[PDB]
This record gives sequence, structure tokens and C-alpha cells, in this order.
Amino acid sequence: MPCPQDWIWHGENCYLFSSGSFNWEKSQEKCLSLDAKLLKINSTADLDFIQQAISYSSFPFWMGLSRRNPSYPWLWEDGSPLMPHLFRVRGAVSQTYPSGTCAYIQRGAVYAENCILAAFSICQKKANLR
Amino acid sequence: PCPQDWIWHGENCYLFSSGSFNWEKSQEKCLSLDAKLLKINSTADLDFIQQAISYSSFPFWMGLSRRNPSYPWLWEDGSPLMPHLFRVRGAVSQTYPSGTCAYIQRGAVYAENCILAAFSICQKKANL
Repeated sequence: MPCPQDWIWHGENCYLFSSGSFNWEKSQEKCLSLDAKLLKINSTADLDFIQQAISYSSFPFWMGLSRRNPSYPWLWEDGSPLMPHLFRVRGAVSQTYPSGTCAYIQRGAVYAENCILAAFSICQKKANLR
Repeated sequence: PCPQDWIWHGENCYLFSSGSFNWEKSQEKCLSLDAKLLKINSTADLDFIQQAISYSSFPFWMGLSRRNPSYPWLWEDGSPLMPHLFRVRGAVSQTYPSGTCAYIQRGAVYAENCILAAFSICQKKANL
């Protein structure tokens, strides 16, 4: 199939729901060790897929969105911005944390929290498509 | 949203069979899993299937068949093949005792004697 064992195929990418829960930086490194990156939601189709995939889990899952503080915009790991009107970022969006602020999805909603906190994560890499 | 080993796509789940059998037995195998043989309703469905097995050289039965050339190609549910989806290549002119059935191989659709062996693709609704 287009995706390795345990990875889920969606669009032109493969997605993996992490086996462990760690802070954002470590979660990022874990995806990197798998030739992947943290979840990057580029459309409503992507969001819907992720929401459906997690289904009724009450666990929090890191995505690749972060920022130094409220004065900075929400950007994906590659530096590209969060496309408007895909989702609203709830939670701790007013405060400033030393390790910065990172985004995660929990119960279908997206929240901002101290990057030092722990959560599961979703990694993604390009699918093998001719 | 789909059982283990099945591929989630849209509101459906797809299974690329582990066994290669004739069309009737392949039909029965999908039925035993409360599923049906592949029914391509759009270019999007065809694109998905082609991508799913974009590197494979194996033949996979779909739910399209007909008794002989005098009858139209119909899916298992009796609905017709939508125009401009794909051309059915291969053995479309001859008549076989058990009818003619369609399979996809290397992204193209072919017709052949239903008693021949091929893998198959089953589909059923996803648990959304």
C-alpha cells in the first residue's frame, strides 16, 4: 500500500499517531527520526480526517503549529502560516511561555498550551505514489 | 473507521484481497465480509484505486460483469457503468460459459472469462 504499516493514508500523505506522549520538542524529534514531521493541516479535508481518525479519544495530540508568544503569528514547522478559517485556536493564547506556545487537538478542538507540557502527537510524511 | 487490513477512503472501506480466485468465489468472499466487489462511481474512485495499487502488476476483480456481449456491463447492484470513466479492454467480444467479468491491472480495466483467477477489491460503508 501507499503507506508503511501502522501509518494511515490520506490524500498524498501518511499519518502516524504516536505511541508515546512527550513535550512538543521531543515529539517533533520523534517524527524527524521517522523521516516525518508533525501534523500540518492545510485544509478542512485534513481537519475532518484528523477529527474522524482520533474519533472519541480524549487524549491531546500535538500538531506542528507553534509560536514564540502572542506577538508572533501561528506558523507550521516549515514557517508557512496557518491558513485562515480552518480552525480556531482555543486555550492559553494570551500568555507567554519560555519554551513558547504549541498547538494540539483534543476532543476535536484545537488548543494552545505551554510547549513543555506532554501529549501524544501525529506525524506525517509523503505517501509512496507513482 | 474501518476494520483491520481495510483502507479508509471517503465514506467507504476497501479491501485488497489476500486470495486470488474466480469472480463468483471472489464475489462470495466479499459477501462473507458483509461487503461487495468494487464499484467505481467516479473518476475520483478510479484515481483512488489506481493510486492504491499504482506499482502492482496483479489483476484485481471489480463488481462489473455481463453474461455476454449482447448485454451491457453492469455493477453487481444492476446499475450501469457511468460514461467516460474507463474503457473496458481485453476479451469483450467472445462468449464464455460463466460470463465475462472485469478486473483492473496496471491502472487499466480489462474483461476476461469469469472462471479465471485474480485478486479482488471489496468495499463497504465506513463506521463514521
